[PDB]
Amino acid sequence: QNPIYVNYTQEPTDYISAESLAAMNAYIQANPQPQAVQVLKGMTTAQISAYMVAQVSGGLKVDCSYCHNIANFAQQDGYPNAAKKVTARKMMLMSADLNQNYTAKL
Amino acid sequence: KHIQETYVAPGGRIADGIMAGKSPSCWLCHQGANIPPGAAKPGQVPAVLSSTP
Ligand code: HEC
Ligand code: HEC
Repeated sequence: QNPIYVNYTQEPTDYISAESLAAMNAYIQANPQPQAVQVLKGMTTAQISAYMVAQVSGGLKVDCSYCHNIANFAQQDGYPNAAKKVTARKMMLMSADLNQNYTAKL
Repeated sequence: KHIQETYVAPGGRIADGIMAGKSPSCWLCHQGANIPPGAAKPGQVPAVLSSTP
């Protein structure tokens, strides 16, 4: 009876460390608005973080450091996990297209 | 078919796709059910990535 998914759940979030959560809260406090977003528009930092806890990193069951740099969430390159972030952005655009012009016909 | 032609092997070459050349199937989303268990209920996906816009 998850309020997001039909028959799926992510709730036992043992895959997210405590330092990741502390960094998330600190970044939310220090930045009310997102600093560098190209796909997710019309959302605050808190909403983006909630999305990245529930559906991103909760649909793959990975940690916040799989794609990001914990020190600075707005950083784009300089760490060995930037290609993952690029692929994730492309997969967001693909999902938008897929449910925008193919499941809207049902 | 669109997923195969656009994101798996765009232009006929696997190297340009965002997947490791893994073609989709009906079972990939529907894991034995008529509605995929990982499908999001209406109003739960960021509006920019939904069917409404
Ligand atoms: C790879 C699947 C990721 C995981 C794991 C996490 N995030 Fe993420 N994040 C990802 C991408 C591709 C983007 C860019 C979105 C865009 O439109 O360009 C982001 C962005 C954020 C942001 C926004 C910060 C900013 O733009 O300045 C935040 C605050 C954020 N992500 C938080 C966050 C947290 C807390 C995570 C662990 C639960 C996490 N992300 C994981 C991809 C991925
Ligand atoms: C993930 C990208 C999927 C792929 C691959 C396939 N389907 Fe699917 N299907 C998907 C969603 C998100 C939904 C629900 C959308 C909605 O608005 O209801 C569906 C639904 C169906 C249905 C309807 C089931 C019903 O009870 O009415 C059918 C008959 C269906 N899908 C068929 C189908 C076939 C034959 C596929 C392989 C060629 C296939 N789907 C793949 C998501 C995804």
